[PDB]
Amino acid sequence: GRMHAPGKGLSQSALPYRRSVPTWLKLTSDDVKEQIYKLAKKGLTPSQIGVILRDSHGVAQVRFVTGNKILRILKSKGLAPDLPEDLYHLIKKAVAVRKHLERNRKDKDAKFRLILIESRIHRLARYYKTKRVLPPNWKYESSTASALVA
Amino acid sequence: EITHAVVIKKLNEILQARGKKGTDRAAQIELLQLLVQIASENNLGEGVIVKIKFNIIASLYDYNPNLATYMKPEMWQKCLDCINELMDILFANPNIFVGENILEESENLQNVDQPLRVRGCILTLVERMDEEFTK
Amino acid sequence: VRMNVLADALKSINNAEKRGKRQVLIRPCSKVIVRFLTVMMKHGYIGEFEIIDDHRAGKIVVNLTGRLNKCGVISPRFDVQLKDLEKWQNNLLPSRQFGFIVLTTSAGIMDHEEARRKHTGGKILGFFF
Amino acid sequence: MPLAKDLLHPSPEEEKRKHKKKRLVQSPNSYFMDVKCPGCYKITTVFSHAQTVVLCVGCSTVLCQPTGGKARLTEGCSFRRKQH
RNA sequence: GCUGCAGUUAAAAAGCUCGUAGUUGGAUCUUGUGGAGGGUUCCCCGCCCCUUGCCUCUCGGCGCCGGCCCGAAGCGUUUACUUUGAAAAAAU
RNA sequence: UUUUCGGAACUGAGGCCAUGAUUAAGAGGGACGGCCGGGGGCAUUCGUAUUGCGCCGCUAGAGGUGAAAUUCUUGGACCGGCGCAAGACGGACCAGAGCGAAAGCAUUUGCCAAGAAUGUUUUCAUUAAUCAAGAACGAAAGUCGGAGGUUCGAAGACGAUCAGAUACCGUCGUAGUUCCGACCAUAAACGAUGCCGACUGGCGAUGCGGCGGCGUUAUUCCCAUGACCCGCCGGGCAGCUUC
Repeated sequence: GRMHAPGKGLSQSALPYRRSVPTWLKLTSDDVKEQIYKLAKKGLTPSQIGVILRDSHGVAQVRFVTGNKILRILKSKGLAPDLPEDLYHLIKKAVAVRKHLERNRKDKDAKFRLILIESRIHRLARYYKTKRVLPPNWKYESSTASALVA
Repeated sequence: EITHAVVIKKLNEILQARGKKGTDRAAQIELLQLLVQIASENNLGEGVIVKIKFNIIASLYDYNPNLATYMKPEMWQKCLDCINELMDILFANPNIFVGENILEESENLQNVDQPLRVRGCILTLVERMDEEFTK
Repeated sequence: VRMNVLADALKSINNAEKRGKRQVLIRPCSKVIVRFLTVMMKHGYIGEFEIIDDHRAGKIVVNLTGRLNKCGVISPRFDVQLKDLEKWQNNLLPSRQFGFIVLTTSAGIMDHEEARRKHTGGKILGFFF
Repeated sequence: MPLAKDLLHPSPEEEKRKHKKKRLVQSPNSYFMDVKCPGCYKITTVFSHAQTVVLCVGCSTVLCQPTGGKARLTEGCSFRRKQH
C-alpha cells in the first residue's frame, strides 16, 4: 500500500459508468473555459480549480463538458507553471522541516521523516526528467530547494 | 500601518475562515475592529475603509448560528451604529469607493469582478436588516 | 502489484470448485484469460461465462461444474520446439490419454494437440486436466 | 456464505449496501441538490459533500460547512438530487 | 534440491528503515459470407472499408484488338520467439 | 551566349484530414475537509513521598531476621507536631486499550514541526514491487570531558548462617544511577514466524472515521454538535468456534 508507511487503506473516488451531461446543466464548453482562466490568476492551482467548480457550480467534472483536462486547457494558453504542483508541495514541506531541524537538533524524529520526503522528491524527479518535462541537468539540493519554492 | 498591503492581505486572511467549524464567531468582528481604531491615516482614505466596513458589519451579521432567531438588542444597536457610520463615509465624499479609478488611491478591485454590486452591497445589507427587524 | 494476472485468476476457480460452488467472480479481466477459458470450455470442463463490462478493465463471472479437477499456471513462459513437447507433457499431465497443455503460437492460442497438426511451437502458458 | 449464491443480479440494497468499489459497477454515494432558500433568492446547485464554504450573494454569505463527509447545510430547505 | 528442498520449536529471516545497481511489473488498438482442402457454421482468391501495403515507372517478355493489362524493382517502424532452407571432418 | 529540362536546397500566405490526446487499475503520488493518538521537539506548571536541616512535645529503647548481631540512643534516638532545603519520581486511575519503522512513549498549560485512518462525481496518468553498494535511527552496561549526587548500589569493609561460605540474608559504602556535549552498535533487539499481491468458513467484541435509524438524555423552549441505544460500510490491536 503506502510507500513510506506500512499502512493500507481505501478512500479512492469512484466515478459513475454514465457520462452524458447529464442533461441538466449549462455553460457550453466555451463558458467553462473563461470560468477557469479567472481562477488561475488568483493562484488557484489545477486541483483546487476542479474542486471550486464541482462544489458550487453545475459541473460534474470538466472532462465531460470539455474534450480536455483542466491542465491541458491552461497549458494551451501558455499560462501553466514551469513545474507541477505535486513536486512543489513536496519541496514546500521539506524547507520548514529543515528550519525546525536547525532550531532543534534533538528532534531525531523530524530528521528521520526528512529522509523519506527527501528520497520521495528524487524518485518523482526521475519520472518527469526522463519524459522531457524537466531539463536533463536539474538536480535537487539545499540551494535549489530554497530558490525554486520562492 | 504601512500602505494598505499587509493590511489588505490580513483582510484576505481574516475573511477566509468564514464558515468552518472553528470560527470564534465574534472575535472576527473584534479583529476587524482591530484594523480600524488602529487605522488613523490619511487621504488614503477617508477612503477605502468603507468596504472593510461592509465586510465588518457583515461580521455584525454572520455571528448568528442560523436563519431563525432574533438579534440580541445590543447586537441590534451595534449593527445600527455600524450602518449609520457607513452612511457618514458615503455621503461626504463622493468618490465611489470600491471602484471608479482616480489618481489612484488606493486599491485594486477593478480586477475583481465589478466595483459595483460590491458597490450595490449597501442595499443588500439594508434589506437584510429590514428582514432582521421583521424577525 | 499483481505482476501476472492469469496466475492469480486460476487459483480462485481452483479454490472455488473444491469447496463446492458454481459461480465465481474473477478480476481484472484480461483478453488472455478469455481465449484460455474458450478452449477450456470446448472440451467441457466449464460452462458458459458472462463478461461484465466496466471501463476499468471489466470483471468476468463463470458457471462451472465438478468435471474440472485443477487448472494451474506455469510461469515464466518457456519455449517449446515440438521435441521438447513430450518431456513437458509427461511431467505435467496425469496420463497420456487425457489432459491438455495449453500454449500460444503465431497461429493463435490453442491446446497442444492442435499445435502438433499445424507444426507450430511457441510459448507455454498453463495446463489443466 | 450458503456456497451456491447468485452474483449475476444483486438485491436492490441488501447486496448494494456494500462498499462502492466492491460492487459490480462502481457507483458514487453522493448526489447534487438544487436549492433556493430565502437568505439568497437564487436557484443554486451544490454538491452534497461541499468540502468548502458555499457563499451567498444575498443578505447571508454562508450556506454550507465542510465536515468530515457530507456537508451540514443550514436553515434553508432547497432539495433535489435530481436523478443521480 | 533448474526439473525438485528447507528456515515458529529439530541447523536457520539481517534490530529496524531508507536506497542505486540487479530482477520483476495492470488494463486497452478487427469480425462475418461463394470457390477450393475437412466437418455440419469452423481452419488457398477474394468481398463490406482491408486483404499478401504501394507506386512508377523504365529498361530487357507474356498477352488482346497505335491503344491498353499484369509478374520482377524500392518495402510495410525495429527485435525476441516459432517454423523452413543453406552450411556443417572422420572414427565413436 | 540564353532560356528550357532534371536533381537539390531554403521561404511565405491559403485549401484538404471526423484535422491528431484509450481508460483512471478495489496500483501509486499529490491537493482538499473534518477529526484522532502516553508519536516527537522546546518552554512551562503541579503532587505526594524519600532524605537532610531548624524548632517544639513526651521519655527508653530503636533498626533487623527464620532466629541474631553489626549499627543507632538521655548533647534525646525511634515516636508525635510545625516550617524550610535538596535531589529523585509521575501512584491508584492504567486496560489480551492507543500511537511509533524499530528502539520506545503516561502530572498541567502553551508553542514548534510531523503522521495514520476515513470522507470526496478534485488533480497527475504508470510515476510500481523487492533490494548488492551506500545511509539514518538503535535498550541497558561501558569509555572521554563538564554539571549534579536524594535514592538505590557492582567494588570494598563488617555481622551472621555453614565442616568450609570469597555466596543467598542484615548494616555501612565507592564507581554507577541523574543532566549536558562526544563516542560505543550489541540483547531471548522473540510473534524465536521477511516484504508486496490474489483466493478460501462461522460468531461475538473493542479503538478510530463515515453513513442509516423506534427512542430516552443535555441546554435556550425548540432537528447547532454532546452523552446512552440499534444497525450498516472501511481499515487496526485481538479473541472464541470446526472433519
